[PDB]
Amino acid sequence: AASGVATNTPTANDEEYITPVTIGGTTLNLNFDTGSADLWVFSTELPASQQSGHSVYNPSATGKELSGYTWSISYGDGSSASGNVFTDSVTVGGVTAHGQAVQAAQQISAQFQQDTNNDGLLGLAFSSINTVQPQSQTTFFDTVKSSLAQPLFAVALKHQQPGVYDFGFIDSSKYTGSLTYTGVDNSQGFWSFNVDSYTAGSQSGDGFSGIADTGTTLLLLDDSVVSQYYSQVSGAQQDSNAGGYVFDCSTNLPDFSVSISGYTATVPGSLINYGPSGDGSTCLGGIQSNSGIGFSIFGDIFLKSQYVVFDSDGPQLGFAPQA
Amino acid sequence: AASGVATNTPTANDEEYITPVTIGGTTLNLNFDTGSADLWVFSTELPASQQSGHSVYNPSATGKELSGYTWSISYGDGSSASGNVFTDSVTVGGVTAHGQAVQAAQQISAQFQQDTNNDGLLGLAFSSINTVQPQSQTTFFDTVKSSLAQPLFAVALKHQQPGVYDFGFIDSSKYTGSLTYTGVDNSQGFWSFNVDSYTAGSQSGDGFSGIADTGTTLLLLDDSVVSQYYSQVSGAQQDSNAGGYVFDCSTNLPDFSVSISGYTATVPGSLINYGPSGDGSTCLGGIQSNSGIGFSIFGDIFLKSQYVVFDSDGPQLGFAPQA
Ligand SMILES: COC(=O)[C@H](Cc1ccccc1)OP(=O)([O-])[C@@H]1Cc2ccc3cccc(c3c2)CC(=O)N[C@@H](C(C)C)C(=O)N1
Ligand SMILES: COC(=O)[C@H](Cc1ccccc1)OP(=O)([O-])[C@@H]1Cc2ccc3cccc(c3c2)CC(=O)N[C@@H](C(C)C)C(=O)N1
Ligand SMILES: *[C@H]1O[C@H](CO)[C@@H](O)[C@H](O)[C@@H]1O
Ligand SMILES: *[C@H]1O[C@H](CO)[C@@H](O)[C@H](O)[C@@H]1O
Ligand SMILES: *[C@H]1O[C@H](CO)[C@@H](O)[C@H](O)[C@@H]1O
Ligand SMILES: *[C@H]1O[C@H](CO)[C@@H](O)[C@H](O)[C@@H]1O
Repeated sequence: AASGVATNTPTANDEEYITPVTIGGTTLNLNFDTGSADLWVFSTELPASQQSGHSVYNPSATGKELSGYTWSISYGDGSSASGNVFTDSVTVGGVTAHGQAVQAAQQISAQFQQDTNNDGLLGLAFSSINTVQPQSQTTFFDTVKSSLAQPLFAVALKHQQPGVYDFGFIDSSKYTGSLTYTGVDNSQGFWSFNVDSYTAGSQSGDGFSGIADTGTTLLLLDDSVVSQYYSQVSGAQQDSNAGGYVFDCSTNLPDFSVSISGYTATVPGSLINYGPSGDGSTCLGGIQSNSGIGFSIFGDIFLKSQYVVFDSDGPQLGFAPQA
Repeated sequence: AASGVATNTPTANDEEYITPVTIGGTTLNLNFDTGSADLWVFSTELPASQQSGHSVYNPSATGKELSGYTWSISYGDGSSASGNVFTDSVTVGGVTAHGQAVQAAQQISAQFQQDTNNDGLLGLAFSSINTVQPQSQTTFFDTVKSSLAQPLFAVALKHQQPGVYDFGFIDSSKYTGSLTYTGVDNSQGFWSFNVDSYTAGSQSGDGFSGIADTGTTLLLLDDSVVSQYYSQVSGAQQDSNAGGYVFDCSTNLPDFSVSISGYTATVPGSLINYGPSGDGSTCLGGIQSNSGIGFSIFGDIFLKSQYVVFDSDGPQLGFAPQA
């Protein structure tokens, strides 16, 4: 049976985490995203000017084209990308998926062009939400899942240090104590789970649902919860240039936690100071608005505090404090 | 319980069929498409120049916005469209879906801009393939299905005459004899069914699968089957300007049939003469290539010969010769 450890590395301020992936023999630095079921890459089909500053997939040499197939993704921030599809060999952490669908980019919007830190995204959400037309494809994980020793992956994202994606086994040295599991609702293709309550500093409130999403930088919560959190942060104010609420970098931030199946997942206030806001001399808050969507996005700020097991058996998520 | 009859009308040469749909009180002429799960419309969010020659949805007056939601579709011909989403009242054949998701167009490609015959598409495929992000929406049919007298719809497309979409009941006067049912595989979100064999004129061959797709003008089959068909048509030759194989308009075309669960669905040769090719003095063939996709597209050319029941119970498709 297979397993492997793929090492991830955060970019500045942990805006994203990149992990190398060898496709048809070329290694690309991809953003692993548990909130997406697409594996899309910068490719030789983009205009040459858009290829600059990236490693790019060249399908002509090794890929098998799925003639007539397309893909396209659109985000609420206004970003988008689209293209065609080839199958190829895709290796992550020493685990190879043969015949894996690779969505080659033909078009990408400004946000993607501007980020030279990654060459695309590798999706780890459920395959039911893969965007390939006319017949959807399986994610890297779903492709290799039955070959793994256990049909799961796990992740340790860290603050300014390398982390791991463990495929096919659990590394118990990556957390303190025992894992606590909770059921996953995959009906929207996400690793969605329920929280029974939250505590934002001095205030506690009702539970809600959310999704474990490595592809989102911050922890996105309902506006009401965000307001209660920042009401406790002296001088906090919104700055749309920065991304939301910002505050003096020396501020002592409250912790934020959620109760999941009896386990308290605590994000220490230190991890809620994302870093320099990039708009003068303030720091950006790790907690921000989910913009009214009615469910929470447990992005990197939250994940940095935990080791999280994504188990297809259930399916279910396991959590414990990161060690 | 509800039911209703929506009348469809073919454009020139039956290139598509349009059916009126009232959205937030504005009536738009939509292309009903059993091969899509999206209900997308030209809207006031398009550039004004792109709105010309169309009726357009104005969400400001009646729609409820799903903030942060997007949609985007990409086709193998290179067409595409994308936008945002609102829920609104959508009435088809006197049957109203309250709170139906309406995908307002913000961007549309040339093929859509150029066709002033429709104001968008109303999808009737399974909701599992709806493209709305971050949470997919239900089609008009899935929205109203449990309110209907029976959870099915049926369609009679005709050559140069008005036809119907029957919602919630079967009109037995629309076909000869009794319906024959066959099981549907909805795993790719399509009304996919199996054929046991086909007969292209003087040649018969092995079975295959395909999808009942009102949104495709022609009958698309494997290249091998297309070649065998046209090998029997004197003077047939491909013309990429026209869309594929063309031939003298007076040619006597062979029939084409498929065996489905013991019922023979025959498309008479008369219906295989699509019409003027629009490239000099030849006519376009109703049968063309599926471009290597490995499954057949039972588009309008085929559907014009049958009455077809799309029954969610099973699910299953019923067929009989159109009356
Ligand atoms: C449809 O599912 C998504 O798009 C999934 C899950 C989701 C669902 C709803 C709300 C938010 C997230 O997002 P994702 O694939 O992880 C998606 C990945 C992604 C795509 C383009 C981006 C462009 C600029 C910046 C970021 C991007 C991230 C950083 C960022 O965290 N952006 C968030 C937004 C929400 C601040 C984001 O769009 N993240
Ligand atoms: C993902 O599902 C589709 O796109 C579904 C089903 C499908 C699947 C695979 C092959 C063909 C069809 O197609 P549809 O929604 O019915 C889709 C609807 C559609 C969309 C844009 C179009 C632009 C120009 C011309 C047509 C269009 C039809 C006429 C035409 O028949 N076009 C075919 C091609 C195939 C000749 C077509 O793209 N049709
Ligand atoms: C992950 O687990 C597999 C199977 O148990 C090992 O073979 C592999 O080397 C790694 O430790
Ligand atoms: C990626 O790199 C890390 C850190 O060197 C290793 O621990 C991991 O196994 C993988 O090689
Ligand atoms: C369709 O069927 C319904 C329910 O049987 C009728 O009420 C309707 O008027 C139409 O004939
Ligand atoms: C659409 O129009 C047809 C033809 O007039 C009717 O038969 C149908 O019931 C609907 O009104």
